[PDB]
Amino acid sequence: MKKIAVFTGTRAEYGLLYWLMRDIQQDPELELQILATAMHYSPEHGETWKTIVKDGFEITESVEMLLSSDTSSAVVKSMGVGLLGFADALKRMQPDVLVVLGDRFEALAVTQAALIMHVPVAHLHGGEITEGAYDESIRHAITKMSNIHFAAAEEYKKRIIQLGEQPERVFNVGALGLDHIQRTTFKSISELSELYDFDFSKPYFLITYHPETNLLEENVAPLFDALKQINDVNFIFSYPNADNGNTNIVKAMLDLKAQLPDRVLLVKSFGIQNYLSVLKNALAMVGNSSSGLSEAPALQVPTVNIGDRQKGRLRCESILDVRLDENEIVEALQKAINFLGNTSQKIIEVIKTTDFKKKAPFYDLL
Amino acid sequence: MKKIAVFTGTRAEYGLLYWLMRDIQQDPELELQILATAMHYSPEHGETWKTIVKDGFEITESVEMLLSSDTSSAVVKSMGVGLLGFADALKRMQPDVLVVLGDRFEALAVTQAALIMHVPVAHLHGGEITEGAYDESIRHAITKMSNIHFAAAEEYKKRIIQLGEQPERVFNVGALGLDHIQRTTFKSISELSELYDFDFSKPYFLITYHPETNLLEENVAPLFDALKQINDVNFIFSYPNADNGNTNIVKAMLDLKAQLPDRVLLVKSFGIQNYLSVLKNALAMVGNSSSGLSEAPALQVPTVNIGDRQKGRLRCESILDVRLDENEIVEALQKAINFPPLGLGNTSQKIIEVIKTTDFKKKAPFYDLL
Ligand SMILES: [Li+]
Ligand SMILES: [Li+]
Repeated sequence: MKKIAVFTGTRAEYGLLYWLMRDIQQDPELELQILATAMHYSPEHGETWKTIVKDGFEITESVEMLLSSDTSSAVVKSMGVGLLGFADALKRMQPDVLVVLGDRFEALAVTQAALIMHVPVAHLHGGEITEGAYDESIRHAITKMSNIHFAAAEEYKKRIIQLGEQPERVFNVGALGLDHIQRTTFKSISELSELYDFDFSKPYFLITYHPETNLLEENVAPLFDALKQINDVNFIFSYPNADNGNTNIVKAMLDLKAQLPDRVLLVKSFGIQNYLSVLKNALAMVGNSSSGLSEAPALQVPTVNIGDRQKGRLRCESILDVRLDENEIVEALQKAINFLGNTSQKIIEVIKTTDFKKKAPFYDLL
Repeated sequence: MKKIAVFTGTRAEYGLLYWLMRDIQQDPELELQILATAMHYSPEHGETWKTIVKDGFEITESVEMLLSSDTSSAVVKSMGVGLLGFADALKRMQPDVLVVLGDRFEALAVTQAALIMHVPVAHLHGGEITEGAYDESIRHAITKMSNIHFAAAEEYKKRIIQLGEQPERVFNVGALGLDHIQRTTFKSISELSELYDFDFSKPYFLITYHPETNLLEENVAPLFDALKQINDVNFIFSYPNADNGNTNIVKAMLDLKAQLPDRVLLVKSFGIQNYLSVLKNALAMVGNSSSGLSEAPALQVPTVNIGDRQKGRLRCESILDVRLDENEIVEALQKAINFPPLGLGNTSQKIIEVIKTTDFKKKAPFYDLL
């Protein structure tokens, strides 16, 4: 029986992975393993490992790794703690494949761990471009260390091939997180209001702003000063991720809460069912998260995308791109006030029927 | 003033980097820093960090990291110890540039540390192909996390560009290690004969067969049988480096020395200047060393490469590959006795020229081929 290990280091990536994990678990010919780490064990990010367990999954191996110091040197140390724990976790699990989604620093660490230990990596969401984050270069490094590739669009598949991956190892299966659109039940406004003790019947923005890590001196005051200028709208926040630079954003969020206690809801981390439900009923998805470029258009919610963290990803008409600039942000906010489904199944099929035990040779473009 | 930090994890890669380090040290507008780690602190290799200091360099930061173990799990642990140490080393050094060569796992670790910490990485020898366990993948991951790229040949530069690096960040400068050919004062036959008590004036082969770790059950019978048949030739060589199966070569050579004591010379470690001097006057370089695919061509000395340890390296006129097959080898030896792409050895100065005149503080945008 094939042991498919799924890596997860953040609530949001766990949300994207959910239906693959559920289907592997339900499949009698496959044994799900889970390696959970990074933000799932940090109290500052909600201790979201508890959500994995409550959803009915068994965490095969957990590795706590994040240092609390908010610095780039501490991020590198965290990656080192991660490698030290992954060494023993992968030794014990002995997975037949490790599924790795995305582009975060903990994903880079587990991928090179798996490579060194000859565990084949299946990589989801390669081939994409996010110029303003060091996730950009991480993503392509993870591609180069992975044996098989599940891309979300033909453009992205083509880039993975340009990177020198064999065409027969690259699969355009779509965006796995978008299977939630068909398979997950959404909560109503009344249910959200009871759950968060907050009136979701009043218009609101959903805001997620993460550190833009290639930006030298990030000052997020233009965003919060912009929000303070909008009247008769509530502000619902999720917390920034664990990249260096995030405590500055948390401070700004707490300050806004203190100034507007009845108009601000700070949620360390929504379950992705609740998250998608809150997103669906928002005036707009504000900030610089990838959900603004995927889930928000898919739910027909406008996106106010700020800065360069998402720069290079495919665009569409509902995306308002603006600089980290108070006047540009205010005006985009006002604009928003005034105006297929079987990816999991496809991935499992490929994994069941494809030999990707050995990294294929480099693919030169003739 | 600009702080150029050079990373080194092995004696061999230090030797390749040597003349770039000398030139940075000599240059009054460049401050050399050195981050030494990994195999330089291993007792089985004789603590080669001391060679760096004796060669006249100052080690700015040292990071012990390698675990005493042969497991792949312990390699991953070693890499984690490396990252923990590199975090504080880079924090203290405040390099304007980190120079990183090749594809070892400690080089992957320091490159991602520098990426996260916004230290621009200059990568040497990207775009090359050599199938080991995973050495190829690592090399390309390092490329993707580096800001500027110093390739040894045009085909390698073209592959780096295919990997999505901007053409204006990729430079064919040749192989830095070949600066040793251009800058060495070679020992003469007489000086070599006196130093090693052996007559170099008579024809000889310099072989270098390293323990080909991939070819397990390593039977070098067609290797040495292929040399006892060649008449009127002496056999000179150093020791094969420490891999999984060097004692099968330590004795396969010692076999031939007790058999032909005044026809075979076994050598300590030459050191680069004496090595190139011995190489320069050899009939041909045989074996599977990387020397065979760069240093011997640069000295107009024919090469007979054995096995596939050097597979993927660019071939040219001077080179003739053979199987580990007794007959195919001898045919190469016998009238190999009849007889530019990696540059001539000015690579260090080309690199420094580019570094002084190019802005590479940020990673350039991904380059889509049209
Ligand atoms: Li299953
Ligand atoms: Li200097």
